Amino acid sequence: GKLQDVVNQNAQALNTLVKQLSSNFGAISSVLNDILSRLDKVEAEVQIDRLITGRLQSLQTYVTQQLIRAAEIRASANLAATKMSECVLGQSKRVDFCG
Amino acid sequence: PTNGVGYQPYRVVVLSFELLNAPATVCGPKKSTNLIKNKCVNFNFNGLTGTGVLTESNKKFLPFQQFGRDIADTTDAVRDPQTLEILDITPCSFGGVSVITPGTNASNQVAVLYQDVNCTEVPVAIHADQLTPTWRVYSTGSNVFQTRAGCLIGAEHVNNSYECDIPIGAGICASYQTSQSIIAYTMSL
Amino acid sequence: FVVRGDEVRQIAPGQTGKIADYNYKLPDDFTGCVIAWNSNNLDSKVGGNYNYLYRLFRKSNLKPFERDISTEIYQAGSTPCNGVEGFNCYFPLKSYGFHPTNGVGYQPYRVVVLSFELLNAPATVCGPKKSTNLIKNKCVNFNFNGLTGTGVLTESNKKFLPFQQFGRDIADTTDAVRDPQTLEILDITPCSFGGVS
Amino acid sequence: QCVNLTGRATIQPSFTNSSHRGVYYPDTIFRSNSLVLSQGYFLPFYSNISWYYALTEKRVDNPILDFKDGIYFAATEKSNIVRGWIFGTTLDNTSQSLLIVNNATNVIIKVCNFQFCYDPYLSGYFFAVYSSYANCTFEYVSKPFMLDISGKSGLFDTLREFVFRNVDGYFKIYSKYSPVNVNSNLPSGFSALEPLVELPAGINITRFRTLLTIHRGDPMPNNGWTVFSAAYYVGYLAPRTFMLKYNENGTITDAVDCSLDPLSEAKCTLKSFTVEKGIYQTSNFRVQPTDSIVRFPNITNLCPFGEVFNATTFASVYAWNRKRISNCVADYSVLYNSTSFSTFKCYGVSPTKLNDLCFTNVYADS
Ligand SMILES: *[C@@H]1O[C@H](CO)[C@@H](O[C@@H]2O[C@H](CO)[C@@H](O)[C@H](O)[C@H]2NC(C)=O)[C@H](O)[C@H]1NC(C)=O
Ligand SMILES: *[C@@H]1O[C@H](CO)[C@@H](O)[C@H](O)[C@H]1NC(C)=O
Ligand SMILES: *[C@@H]1O[C@H](CO)[C@@H](O)[C@H](O)[C@H]1NC(C)=O
Ligand SMILES: *[C@@H]1O[C@H](CO)[C@@H](O)[C@H](O)[C@H]1NC(C)=O
Ligand SMILES: *[C@@H]1O[C@H](CO)[C@@H](O)[C@H](O)[C@H]1NC(C)=O
Ligand SMILES: *[C@@H]1O[C@H](CO)[C@@H](O)[C@H](O)[C@H]1NC(C)=O
Ligand SMILES: *[C@@H]1O[C@H](CO)[C@@H](O)[C@H](O)[C@H]1NC(C)=O
Ligand SMILES: *[C@@H]1O[C@H](CO)[C@@H](O)[C@H](O)[C@H]1NC(C)=O
Ligand SMILES: *[C@@H]1O[C@H](CO)[C@@H](O)[C@H](O)[C@H]1NC(C)=O
Ligand SMILES: *[C@@H]1O[C@H](CO)[C@@H](O)[C@H](O)[C@H]1NC(C)=O
Ligand SMILES: *[C@@H]1O[C@H](CO)[C@@H](O)[C@H](O)[C@H]1NC(C)=O
Ligand SMILES: *[C@@H]1O[C@H](CO)[C@@H](O)[C@H](O)[C@H]1NC(C)=O
Ligand SMILES: *[C@@H]1O[C@H](CO)[C@@H](O)[C@H](O)[C@H]1NC(C)=O
Repeated sequence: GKLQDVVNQNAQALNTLVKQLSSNFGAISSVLNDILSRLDKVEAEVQIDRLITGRLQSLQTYVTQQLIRAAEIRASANLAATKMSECVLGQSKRVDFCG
Repeated sequence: PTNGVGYQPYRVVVLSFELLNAPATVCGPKKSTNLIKNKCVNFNFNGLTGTGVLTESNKKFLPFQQFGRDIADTTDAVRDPQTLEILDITPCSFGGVSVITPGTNASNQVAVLYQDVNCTEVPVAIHADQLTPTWRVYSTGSNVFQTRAGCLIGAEHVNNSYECDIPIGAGICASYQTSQSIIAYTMSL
Repeated sequence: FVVRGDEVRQIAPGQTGKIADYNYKLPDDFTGCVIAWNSNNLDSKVGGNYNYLYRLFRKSNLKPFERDISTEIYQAGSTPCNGVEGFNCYFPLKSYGFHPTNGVGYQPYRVVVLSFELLNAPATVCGPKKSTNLIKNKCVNFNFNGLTGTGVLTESNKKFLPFQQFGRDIADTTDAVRDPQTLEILDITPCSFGGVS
Repeated sequence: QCVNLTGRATIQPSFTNSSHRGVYYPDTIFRSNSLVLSQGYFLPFYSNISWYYALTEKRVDNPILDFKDGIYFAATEKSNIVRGWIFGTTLDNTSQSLLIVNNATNVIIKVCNFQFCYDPYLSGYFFAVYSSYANCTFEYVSKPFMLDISGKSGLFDTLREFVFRNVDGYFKIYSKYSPVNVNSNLPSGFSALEPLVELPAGINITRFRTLLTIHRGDPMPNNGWTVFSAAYYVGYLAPRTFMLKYNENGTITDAVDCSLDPLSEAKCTLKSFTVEKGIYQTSNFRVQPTDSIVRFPNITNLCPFGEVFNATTFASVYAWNRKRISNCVADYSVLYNSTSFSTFKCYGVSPTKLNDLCFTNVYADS
C-alpha cells in the first residue's frame, strides 16, 4: 500500500482534472461548442473568459499538488538512496536505520 | 387612431426555445452541404458547431437522440440528421508529440517521437494529408524506429550502446553523431 | 444616412434585421459612437418624400462596413426572368414612404456613426479641454493626448520615431511620452519608491 | 476603346515557393522589443506561389485570379511594367470595383463601376482598361510611385512586394521595395512588409486582375506588342499562427511559421528562436481546418409567419394565446416586406446566430 496509494494519488488527480472540464464556472454551459453556436462574438467572449479562467485555475491547482507530491517523493527517494549507500554498500551502526 | 404613440396598440409575440437532446423540429434557413469524413473540418449538426475529424462508427444511440457526450462533457459522437448515421468525432489535435533536437547552432535537423502509436497508423493519427510536405516527410520514411514509447521518425537506429545525451524513454536514447545525423540506441547501463 | 424610426435600434453591433443585414452592418468589435435624431419636417414633406431608398432583397448578408450600391434584379423564384421585373423576381431597392403625418415608427430619422481608432499616431481631433502648463520633477497627474497617467516627468532623449507619441517598455507601461506642443520627448518615472525599509 | 489582342501565347503559369517572404503587420499596436504569437491570415513559408511573366513567345500575362482572404503580389522588373491592379467581384458595370493605376508621377485609386473590357491593358507611349465609370463615391490620388519606361535592358533591379487584404470594409495595402539582381526567379530571404495605405473601399472583393503596360510606339507600324522583361508572383494568404520578433523600432526582424516543420513548432511553444539540445513536448499548431460542413434535417416547409404575425385579431394580454410552432423553417427574412419590428430582444441566444440554430419546442405567445 505504501507504493500503491502513490499510483492511486496520481491516477486520481488526472481523473479529477478531466471531470473538472464539465463545470460551468458561472458560464451558461460547460461546452465551448454550445457557447460558440448559441452566442455571437461580442457576447460569447464573456462566457469563454469564465471557462478559460476556471480551467486555468484547475490546471494551476493540479500542477501545485503535483509539485508538492514531487517534493515528498524526492525526499523519499533521497532516503532510499541513503539506505542503498549506507546499508547495501556497507554496514551501518545507526540504530534502527536498517532493520 | 389619433392617440399618442405611448398609448397606441402594439402586438407582441414571444418565442420560447428549448434546445434539447431531441430531434430538431424547426431549423434555420441555412442549407445543408455534402458530408466528408476522415478530414479535419468544422461541422454543424442540428445547430451544434464544432471542429474535428469524423469517422463512421456504431455507438448504438437511442432512437430519440442526436448527440452523445463523454465524461469530459464533449461531443463524443453525433447523429447525421439526413442519413440517420451515427458518426464519431475525434479531436483534430494530437498533443503527445515530442521534438528531439540538438542545439539550434548545431543543425536544423530534428527527430519526431509520436507517443503510444503504432507506426503504420501514424499518417491517420497525425492527418498527414492536410499538413505541409515538410511535415509529410516526417510521418513516413526509412528512418522509422519502433520503441516502447510510441515510435520515432527521423533518427536512424543503431545496434551499438553508448551513454546517452538526449533521453527519449523506455530505455531508448538519442544523440547527434557522425555526415552528421541523429541516432537512437538502447542506453548502456 | 437616413432610416425610419423602427430601424434605429438596428444600428448596433450584433443586431439583425433589414438595415443590419442588407444595408449597413457594424463590426462586432466596434469602437465608436452611434447618434440618431428625429428629422421630421426636414427630411419629409407633404405628398411623400420618396427620395430615400433601402435595399429589401439580397443574395447574402452584408459583411461589416460594406456598401452594396448595385441594382441588379433579385431572383426569388426559379426562372432567371432575363433581368426584368414581374413574377418571382423583384427590384432590390424600395423607396421610403415618409409623410409629415406618419407615426414615429414611420418618421424619418438621421443617423451618424462616428468611428474612432486611438492609435500610436499624432492626434488629429481633440476634445474641448484647454491645455495647462507643463511642470517637471514633481508627482503629477498628466494627460498627454488622452493618456491619463500619474508619475514624475523628466527631460530625457529616447529618440522616438517622427510618427510616434509614446513609447512602452517590457511591462506595457508608458515608459516615455512625446509632448504634443513642444515635440519634446519626456520621460515618465513612477512616483513611488517601494524598496524602502 | 478596347482592342482584344490576338497572337498571344496561352497563359502558362509556372510555380515557385514563398521562401520566408510575405510577413506583414497583423495589427496597429506598435509593439517594440517583444516576441509575439499572433494568429492571422499570413502567407505560409515555402508556399506554392503561382508565377506569370511578360516576355516578347509574344505573351503578356493578365489573367483573372481568385482573391481569397488577401493576396501576396511580388513583382520584379526593369522598366516598371506592372502599373495597376483591378479588384472586384464581377468586374463589370453591374457591380462596384476598385482600380489602382499609377502613371508617371502619382497613383490614381478609384472605387467605381467601371465596365472593364475583355483583356484590359495599359497603353504606354514613348486608357484601354475601362470604357465608362459612373455612380460612385470614393476617389484617392495622394500617393507617390516611381514610373519610367526607359532603360529596357539587363537583368532585373527592383523587387516590389505587396500584401492586399480586405477586412472590415477596409482595403489594407502593405508594401516593401528591395533592389535585387536575379535571373527570372524570386530571391530567397526574409521580407517584412510595412503598412502603406488603408482604403475605406468597403466593397466585396473575390477576384482580381493585374495590369501590364504595352509599348506599341511609333517605330512599329504593324502594331508591335513589344513588352519588356517583367515577372510577377501571386500567393494566397491562409489562417496561420506566426511568431514575430519586434525590435526597438517596431519592425519585424524575424518570424516563425510554426506550421512548417517540427523545428519551427517546437521553436514556437518554447517562445524562443533558439532551442537547445533536448526533447521538447509540443502544443498543436500543424493542422488547421479547411472545409465547413453544415447538415440540417430535410424539412422544407416554410413556417407560418403569416398567421402568427399579421392576423385579424390577437388575444388580449390577460388571456394570451399559446401556439406550438413545429415542422417549420425559421427564416425571419420573409417578414421584412411588410412588418418592421419596434423591439426585438433575445435572451439565451444571439439574434445574428438564429439562422444557424435548430430548436425543438418553439412556443409562440401572442
Ligand atoms: C461577394 O462576391 C461573391 C462572388 O462569387 C458572391 O457570390 C458567392 O461567392 C461564394 C464564394 O465562396 C460562393 O460560395 C457562393 O456560391 C456565391 N454566391 C451566392 C452567395 O449566391 C457573394 O455573394 C458576394 N457577397 C459576399 C458577402 O460574399
Ligand atoms: C433529404 O435529402 C437527402 C439528400 O439531400 C436524402 O438522402 C434524404 O432521403 C432526404 N429525406 C429525409 C432525410 O427524410
Ligand atoms: C502494431 O505493432 C505490432 C508490433 O507490436 C505489429 O505486430 C502489428 O502488426 C501492428 N499493427 C498494424 C501494423 O496494424
Ligand atoms: C541490428 O540488429 C537487428 C536485430 O535483429 C538485425 O536485424 C540487424 O541486421 C542488425 N544490424 C546490423 C548488425 O548492422
Ligand atoms: C501652439 O501653442 C504653443 C504655446 O501655447 C506654441 O509654443 C506652439 O508653437 C503653437 N503651435 C503648435 C503647432 O504647437
Ligand atoms: C474582343 O473584343 C472585340 C471588339 O470588337 C469583340 O468583337 C470580341 O467579341 C471580344 N472577344 C471576346 C472573346 O468577347
Ligand atoms: C524552393 O525554391 C528554391 C528556389 O526557388 C529551391 O531551391 C527549393 O528546392 C524550393 N523548395 C524547398 C525549399 O522546399
Ligand atoms: C503547385 O501547384 C501546381 C498546380 O498544378 C502543382 O502542379 C505543383 O506541383 C505545386 N507545387 C508544389 C511544390 O507542390
Ligand atoms: C497622370 O498623372 C497626373 C499627375 O501627374 C494626374 O493628374 C492624372 O490624372 C494622371 N492621368 C492618368 C490617365 O493616369
Ligand atoms: C446613377 O445615377 C443617376 C443620376 O441621376 C441615376 O439616374 C441612376 O438611376 C443611377 N443608377 C444607375 C444604375 O444608372
Ligand atoms: C531604427 O531606425 C532609425 C531610423 O530609421 C535607424 O537609424 C536605426 O538604425 C534603427 N534601429 C535599428 C536597430 O536598426
Ligand atoms: C396580411 O395578410 C393579408 C391577407 O390575409 C394581406 O392582404 C395583407 O397585405 C397582409 N399584410 C398587412 C396587413 O400588413
Ligand atoms: C412587398 O410589399 C409590397 C407592399 O405593397 C407588395 O406590393 C409586394 O408584393 C411585396 N413583395 C413580396 C411579398 O415579395
